[PDB]
Amino acid sequence: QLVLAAKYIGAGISTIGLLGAGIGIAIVFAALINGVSRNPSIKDTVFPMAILGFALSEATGLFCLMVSFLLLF
Amino acid sequence: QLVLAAKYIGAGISTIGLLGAGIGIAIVFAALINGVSRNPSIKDTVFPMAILGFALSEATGLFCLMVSFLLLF
Amino acid sequence: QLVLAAKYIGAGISTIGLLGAGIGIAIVFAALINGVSRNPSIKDTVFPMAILGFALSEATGLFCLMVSFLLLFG
Amino acid sequence: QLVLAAKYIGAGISTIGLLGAGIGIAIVFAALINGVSRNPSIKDTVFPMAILGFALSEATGLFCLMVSFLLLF
Amino acid sequence: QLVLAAKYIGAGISTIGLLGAGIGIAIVFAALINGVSRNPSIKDTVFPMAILGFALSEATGLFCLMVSFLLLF
Amino acid sequence: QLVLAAKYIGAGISTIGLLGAGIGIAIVFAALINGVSRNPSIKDTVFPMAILGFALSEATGLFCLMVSFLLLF
Amino acid sequence: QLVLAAKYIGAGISTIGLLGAGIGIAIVFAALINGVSRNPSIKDTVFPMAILGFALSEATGLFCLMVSFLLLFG
Amino acid sequence: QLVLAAKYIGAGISTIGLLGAGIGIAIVFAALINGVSRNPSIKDTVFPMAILGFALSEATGLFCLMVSFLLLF
Amino acid sequence: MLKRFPTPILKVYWPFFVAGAAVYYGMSKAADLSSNT
Amino acid sequence: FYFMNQLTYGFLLMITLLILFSQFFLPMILRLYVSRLFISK
Amino acid sequence: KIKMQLLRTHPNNIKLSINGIGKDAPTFQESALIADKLLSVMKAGTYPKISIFYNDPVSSLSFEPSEKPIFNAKTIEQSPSFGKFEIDTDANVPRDLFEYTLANQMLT
Amino acid sequence: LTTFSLYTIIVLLVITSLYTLTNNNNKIIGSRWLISQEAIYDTIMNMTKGQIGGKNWGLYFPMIFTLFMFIFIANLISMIPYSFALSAHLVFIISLSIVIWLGNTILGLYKHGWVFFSLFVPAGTPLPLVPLLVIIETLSYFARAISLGLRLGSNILAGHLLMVILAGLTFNFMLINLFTLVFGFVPLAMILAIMMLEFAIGIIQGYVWAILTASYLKDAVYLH
Amino acid sequence: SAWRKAGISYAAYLNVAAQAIRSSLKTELQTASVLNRSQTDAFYTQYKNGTAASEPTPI
Amino acid sequence: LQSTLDNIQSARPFDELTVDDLTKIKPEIDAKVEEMVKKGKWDVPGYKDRFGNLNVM
Amino acid sequence: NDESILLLTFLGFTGLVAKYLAPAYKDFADARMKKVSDVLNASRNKHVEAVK
Amino acid sequence: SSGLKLQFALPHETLYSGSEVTQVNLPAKSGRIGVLANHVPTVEQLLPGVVEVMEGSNSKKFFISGGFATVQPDSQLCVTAIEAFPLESFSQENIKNLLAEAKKNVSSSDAREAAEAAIQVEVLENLQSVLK
Repeated sequence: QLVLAAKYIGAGISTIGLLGAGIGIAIVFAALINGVSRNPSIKDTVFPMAILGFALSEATGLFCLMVSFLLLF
Repeated sequence: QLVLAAKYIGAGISTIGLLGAGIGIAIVFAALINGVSRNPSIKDTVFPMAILGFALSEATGLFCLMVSFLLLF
Repeated sequence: QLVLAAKYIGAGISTIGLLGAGIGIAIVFAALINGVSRNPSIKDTVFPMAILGFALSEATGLFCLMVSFLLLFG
Repeated sequence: QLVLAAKYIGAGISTIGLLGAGIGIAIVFAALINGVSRNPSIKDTVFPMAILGFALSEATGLFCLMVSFLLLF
Repeated sequence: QLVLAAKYIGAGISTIGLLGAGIGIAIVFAALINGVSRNPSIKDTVFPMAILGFALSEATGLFCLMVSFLLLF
Repeated sequence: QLVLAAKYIGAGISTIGLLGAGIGIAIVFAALINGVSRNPSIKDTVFPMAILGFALSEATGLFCLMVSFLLLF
Repeated sequence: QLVLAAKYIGAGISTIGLLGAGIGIAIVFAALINGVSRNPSIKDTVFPMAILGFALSEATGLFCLMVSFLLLFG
Repeated sequence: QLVLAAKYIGAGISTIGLLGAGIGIAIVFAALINGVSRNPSIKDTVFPMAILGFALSEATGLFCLMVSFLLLF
Repeated sequence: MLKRFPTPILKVYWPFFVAGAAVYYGMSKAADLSSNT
Repeated sequence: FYFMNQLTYGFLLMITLLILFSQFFLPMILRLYVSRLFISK
Repeated sequence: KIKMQLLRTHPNNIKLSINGIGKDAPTFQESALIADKLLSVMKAGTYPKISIFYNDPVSSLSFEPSEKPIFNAKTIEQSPSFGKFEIDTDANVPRDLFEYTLANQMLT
Repeated sequence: LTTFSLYTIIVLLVITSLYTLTNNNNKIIGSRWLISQEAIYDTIMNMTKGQIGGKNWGLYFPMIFTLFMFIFIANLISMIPYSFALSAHLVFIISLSIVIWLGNTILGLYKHGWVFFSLFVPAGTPLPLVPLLVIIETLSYFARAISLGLRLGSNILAGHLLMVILAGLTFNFMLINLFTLVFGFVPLAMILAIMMLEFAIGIIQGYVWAILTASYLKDAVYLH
Repeated sequence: SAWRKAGISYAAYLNVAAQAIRSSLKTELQTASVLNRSQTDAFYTQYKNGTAASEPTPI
Repeated sequence: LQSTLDNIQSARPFDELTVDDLTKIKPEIDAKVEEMVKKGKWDVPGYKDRFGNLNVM
Repeated sequence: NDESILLLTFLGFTGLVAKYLAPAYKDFADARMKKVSDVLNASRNKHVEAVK
Repeated sequence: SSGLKLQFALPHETLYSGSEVTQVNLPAKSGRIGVLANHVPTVEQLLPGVVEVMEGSNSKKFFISGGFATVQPDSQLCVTAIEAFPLESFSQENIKNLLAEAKKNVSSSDAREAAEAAIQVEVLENLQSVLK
């Protein structure tokens, strides 16, 4: 009985990496917003890099979800 | 019995990841305010490019919601 | 019987999920106030954005506490 | 006998949410202080708005404390 | 059966640092974005350095998940 | 049948400590990025300081992972 | 037996304290880099003591690691 | 075993407290460094204050290590 | 419309292809040895 | 189990795309851009 | 003399009519007050560009009212090579740089 | 027959057609549909010559224009009612990750060769400190595979299989109940959000895969 | 100090500071041009569209 | 000049001329285009100096 | 059912795209079309002037 | 060029012109600008403080009531102040205590006048403070 619930507990514990990834992604968005306000013109030269970083974080964020799923199913 | 309530506890544990969505959802507004003060002009373009991130921010808790639900129903 | 203990403990553990909505609104108010001091001409624009940021941010804390309440009463 | 022990432990853990409010009202008042120092005059519209932010922030710790008290009894 | 349960428990414990890895990496991307919005000429001297740093920041979290990996199989 | 179980649990739990180094290498990278943006010529002088910081930062996570795996093996 | 098991579990768990070491290393290295950017002629000015500050933060992590080392030892 | 089990587990739990000092002392050192760089005159009026601040930060970490020192014995 | 221009990937993309062949061989071996399935 | 069923069966397209697009796909845009450059001169 | 010449062409152009500036040596406070009044009259800071048709006495009289540009509040922060010298969001450098550039140019 | 062949058949039928059929008659004017390639290829070349700048730009830029689209197309099966990007297994990223890393080590070993020991230390940390720097350079090289391997893969897999959880849980959002009204109809609105999330994540992840490949390749193709 | 809210301009603030700093000094430092710095006879009469130089108030 | 203009004032099919037919009209277009991509460089000096590259939108 | 909710959501997502992404892609295609058209027309009328 | 050059040329009488120095620490608007050598490209409006211009010789201290010190990339500190001050004439007791207080009479004027003179309210305190 405990062996089965062990996977559920392990997934619940491993599934807590979402918050930091969310914080970082919001940080990237905030810096993009700040660069847009301070530097309205050059915003295009960074918006591509902005999405590059946003994904560079959200991919690991979803990787946490996947690693939880590997114990979830 | 011995696994279902453990799944409930795992759902609660996965729910504790909502802090990332919470912190980010207002860090985005903080960036918007900083833009408005520093660049009242660029804030108009920023709001379209900041509201989306705020919505994109909520996905962090959305993963929390899904994980809890799979562990709570 | 242990289901009650597990539900209470899970609700207590999930009772850490609203911390992000806590300090989040703090940072939001912080930037709004610092900017309002930086420019009073943006004070009107901040509040129509501050309210939306605060409510939307606290919505996640409400969802996490609803997850606990389902494990608290439901 | 286990139910009361669990209620006590869960009440202790649910008290952790006071940290967020303590930091958060602090951040709001800190911004009020910084803005007053940088712009003395706007304190008139800030300190009231600072109280409003305190209400929107410390309410989180209030909700956590109320839930913990409900669980403890 | 306890050993497998505990392997699951441990694999649930390693995957929390991925939050911090995402936070750090996305912060690095954020800083590159802001610095570029500051000095557009600084792109050549900046982007390689941050691509070197943030990739390692996310790699730390991936290797932390590697801790959960081995106990998972 | 617990010493193996507890070794697995502790080995899994040890992965949290590398989060500091993982975020911190990116923090140092961000500061170097901003410094080059303000002063590109400081990149050459800070790269020695960059090595100094990276070595004193990543070692904590490296030894953390090594010790985590060693108690399991 | 069980006592050694809990010794192993605690040795694993205490290793989470390396996060503070990492963040302190970040703070020292990053702010030293920034100070070098702002006043490039401050690199030699601060190298004698800033490296010592990094060593102090690192020795704090050393004190964090020594407990686990004795845990594997005695 | 349970007595030594707790005298080891709680010892490890107290042991991670050195993180607070590792951050606190580094923060004061970094702050003095940046102050000296952005104020060369401030080094002479802050260096003894810098050492005093390093002491003022490491006190919490010494407190943390103290409990493990007592717990082990 | 469609042509076949002289695209040099034989002496340009030879190294990656060789590495990929070694990887496929290692995968075949692990299909019998490391994974034993 | 099912390992030697999509490994090569999937990477076949990866191996072939090098000869496929390079003489096929990018050739179209390259020739079009070069010709438009010719009109530009 | 410049006041009379400026009043001659366009009545809707002269926004100020101050006399007796050439009372003596160029004084720092008098020039600074003239600028501060100019920086306060009709949002001359909002004037996107302003050309100083000013004398350029080479040695004795090799001059005319030569025209030069002024770096304003918008043109100071976002200059293409303004990425070199950095500004602070809180310090509000651009406005002060515009005002002080007007001050130094006017006094000189 | 075999299901894997049918899975790869979509790629085998789309790769040639989207350029040999979407264009009208291979005309230089750039059709309204052909505006898609007319915008995509130029941005691709921008990064290709950019990130791989130098004489190494022309070494494998066509390889980049090739390798970028394979994963993006393979993951395009995410929004179907029975969607499957490589039958929920997709061992393909394993093929493209470690082999490409070994190809980078070969570009350091076939072209750069014995100078391969002169790249892991970007700036300093000489013999008194080289091993510590190499200890993280090795981790970076090792994990660059996993950064482009399964990363876009995990993103795609989750963004697609979240629909399974959505159906299994909220089958009864409104089907047979008194809760069919405005009370619970908001829960069923997460499916389209998941679709938008998967759609953006897949394209962004393919672009990021290409960028990470270029970043790894130029690091071992230009030793500092 | 209070140049931010309701003054004239940065030049006005620094010039009043100059006047006070000179007042924080005796005749052994204040040269003659400091007198014109204090005695400003520039008479400011902002004109108008209809050439309305209202009043030549000393600057 | 007169004949070329007569072959210009109405004989410049700028919309519906075959793209590869440019290499037919320009004998070196085919050779150079094969030559341009052949050595390995996929870029030309200002191949789009008067055109746009564009992002996804 | 297992393959029902996604089936119903496919048309919803397609309509959502048609709401903005269809006209957006139309505008993006038309802008580049007119830009290239002017770029070729100027070259044509300038070669005509060069012959002149 | 090695060292650090200062251009302290106020609209009254130019004091320094590109002379070498070891420190020019001054009270900036956002803080205390202790630019010793080289500095970095950043120019700040200044607050009434002390500019102890540390030349190759001793650091002359002069309580300066404002300016902007342009830190040009050539280690040139263009300090276009508004006032000049000695290391000895900028140091006095009675002139720094009664003048500001007598000026507090001017503060009895209307609102805009008081808003202007609020700067003078604390102007003289800075000189007596930095005189040492």
